[PDB]
Amino acid sequence: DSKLKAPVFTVRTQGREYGEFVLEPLERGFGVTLGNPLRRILLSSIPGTAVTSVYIEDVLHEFSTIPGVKEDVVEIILNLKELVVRFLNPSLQTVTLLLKAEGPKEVKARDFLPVADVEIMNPDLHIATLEEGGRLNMEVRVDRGVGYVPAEKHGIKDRINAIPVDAVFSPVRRVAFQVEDTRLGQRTDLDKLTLRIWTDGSVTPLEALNQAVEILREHLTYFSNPQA
Amino acid sequence: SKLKAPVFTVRTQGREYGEFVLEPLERGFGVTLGNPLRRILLSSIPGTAVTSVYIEDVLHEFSTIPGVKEDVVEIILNLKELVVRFLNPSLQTVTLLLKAEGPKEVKARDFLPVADVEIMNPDLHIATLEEGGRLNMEVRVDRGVGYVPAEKHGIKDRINAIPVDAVFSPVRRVAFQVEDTRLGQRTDLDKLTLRIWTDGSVTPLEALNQAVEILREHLTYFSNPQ
Amino acid sequence: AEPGIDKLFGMVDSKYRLTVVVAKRAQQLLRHGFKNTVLEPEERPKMQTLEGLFDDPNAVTWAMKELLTGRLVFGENLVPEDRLQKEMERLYPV
Amino acid sequence: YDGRTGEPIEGPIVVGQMFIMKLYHMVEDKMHARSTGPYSLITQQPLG
Amino acid sequence: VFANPDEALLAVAHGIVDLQDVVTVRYMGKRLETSPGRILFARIVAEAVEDEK
Amino acid sequence: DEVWDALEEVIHGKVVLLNRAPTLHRLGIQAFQPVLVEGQSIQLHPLVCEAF
Amino acid sequence: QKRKLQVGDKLANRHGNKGVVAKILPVEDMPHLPDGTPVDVILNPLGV
Ligand SMILES: [Mg+2]
Repeated sequence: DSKLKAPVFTVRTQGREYGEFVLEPLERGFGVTLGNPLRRILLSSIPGTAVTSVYIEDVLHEFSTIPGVKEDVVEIILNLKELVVRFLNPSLQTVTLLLKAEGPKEVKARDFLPVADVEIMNPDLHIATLEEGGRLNMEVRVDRGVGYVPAEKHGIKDRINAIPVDAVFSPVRRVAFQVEDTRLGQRTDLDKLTLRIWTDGSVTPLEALNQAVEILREHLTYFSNPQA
Repeated sequence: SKLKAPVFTVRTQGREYGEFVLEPLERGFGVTLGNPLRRILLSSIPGTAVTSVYIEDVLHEFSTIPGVKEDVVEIILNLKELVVRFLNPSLQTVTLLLKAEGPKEVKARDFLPVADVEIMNPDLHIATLEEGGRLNMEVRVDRGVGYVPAEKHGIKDRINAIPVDAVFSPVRRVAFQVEDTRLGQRTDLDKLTLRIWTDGSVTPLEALNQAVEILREHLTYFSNPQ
Repeated sequence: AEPGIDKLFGMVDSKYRLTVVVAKRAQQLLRHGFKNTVLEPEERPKMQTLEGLFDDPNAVTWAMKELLTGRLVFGENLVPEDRLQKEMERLYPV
Repeated sequence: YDGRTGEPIEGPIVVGQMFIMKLYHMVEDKMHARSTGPYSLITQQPLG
Repeated sequence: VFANPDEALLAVAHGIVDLQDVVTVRYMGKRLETSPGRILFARIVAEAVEDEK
Repeated sequence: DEVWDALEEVIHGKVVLLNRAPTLHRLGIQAFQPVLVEGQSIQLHPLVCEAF
Repeated sequence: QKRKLQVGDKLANRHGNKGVVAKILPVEDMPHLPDGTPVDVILNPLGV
């Protein structure tokens, strides 16, 4: 019949950072109808974790340099904005990571002290270079949220000398969808939709996809009880 | 601090136009919701349309019937405007019979009544006749969605039948608008306004409900991998 | 464009006389606290506030809407300047 | 492709990589408003 | 050959024709020979002034 | 945050004059109804740019 | 103060093309390549 049956779903994944989700066969024009709303939701409305405040001992502001440390605080904070932290506890909202290093060494993201139900997804991230006689004792605060919150908005300081950090909470890095010409039976105008999702690893592409579907699904329930 | 659920208001006039406002929405969600719904409204809402007409003594669509002011093309254009609603879900295709004698003015109400079929606009003008004019017709009305050109489906019942473009969609036109709204110190919020024109067979609210249902049904396809 | 500006411009021989009429009427509305308005309660301008719809505080908006109704009389040498204020005070004490 | 609708732009577009400089003229150093303030000595007009 | 401007612009939505394609449209009782883009422009002006004639 | 709500009431109906130098003709000064916006730059309607 | 780009700031290239940022769009609104890469700046062809 003209009523096209339920499509077959197809999932292909490469670790925790890439995923391909194929949905075919669809009616003509439903590739863009379904793909784009998901892409917009994926790129903006997927909760994640970010560094929101960093405290470095003996440092008052971010416009200073640390003796024995090759980078200044501005460059260190830029490196911290690339840190990927995955909370294994759905109820966990905030965590403070402690780093205590002495030169001569190259301090990576794997130098943070371990925390319960917290995992660093990129231990090889380079934070600072320590020369002999240099010390780096800093506390990094990692929060959970959505979107992009500039440090001027939240202004989170765990203590007096803490430095607020612009937070980019979105775990999704890149989204693209491809519409191919698939044919079922005698109908040759059908669509094949392929969502390609790139994540930082804290949230798998499948988890991000499921959240995006739920966000769209919940928004569709706002058309139920008209106020007139 | 998740945003509160928006308020959905409907401003409907008659059975052919309506405005629906949803606010407040998170930034960018007016386009996220308006575009998918607009595409569904214009292409997926089920409807009925005339897909074929037979006129006695008429050979091709570019001829002219003697005794009738309108040519074949003009009569076909009038049929495209006909709104018919099937009252039986099992009913799939019907044929409407029209026989007229001049010099009357043929209207949609001149069609022979058929059970479980209702002509939404019986005052529609079909053709104008003069003394000695004859109009024998057999219009075939089907069920479908979207816009289908005559050359595509090519539906013909009997020899010398004239395929006609099938305007299945009951939604005539859709236009959605997004405006900036604020909820206190939140200034990047969105306000979605959706305006829907219909032929009257389905109310704009009925069409909007079907569009929202169609999108919801497709979101359940992301359920069982492989 | 101001609502009904085309109609307002057509009620006067000189466009600058409309400004004088509207500006003078707005001051009468302000001076008496909008109690002398010739607008019915269902015609009063409103402004959308967080609490709810309240009367518009802009008197130039009130004057323009009143002029469109046709319940105002304007011209030159209508009544003595001194007598007009005295009579208005009695009717709408402020 | 259009990020809002998902449909392609009807014609191919000249997309490339360009070097763009942020100039010293910023609206932060130029926005200014006043109600009342300093006045001149002789003419008593507002200062500039 | 379209019965009215809405039908012509519905075909544009489905990709049947482009706005720059010359077709036949029945507008205001006249069987015009124009493109949907020009019929769209006429509707734009009619709705802004709220007077089709 | 209630100050901004009160300001939205103060400017209701009022207009402001936008001026660009050099004022070659009288259309170099025009009155607009302000729409309070977040930012530091004035937003100008596209259709009044030729006159200004 | 660490100044980020904002509406009203002036951008220019080496070929005399200058203008002020008038709109900052979210990533999901910008035109993107079929591979999913959004563009960074949109320039009007009418300036050339
Ligand atoms: Mg991140």
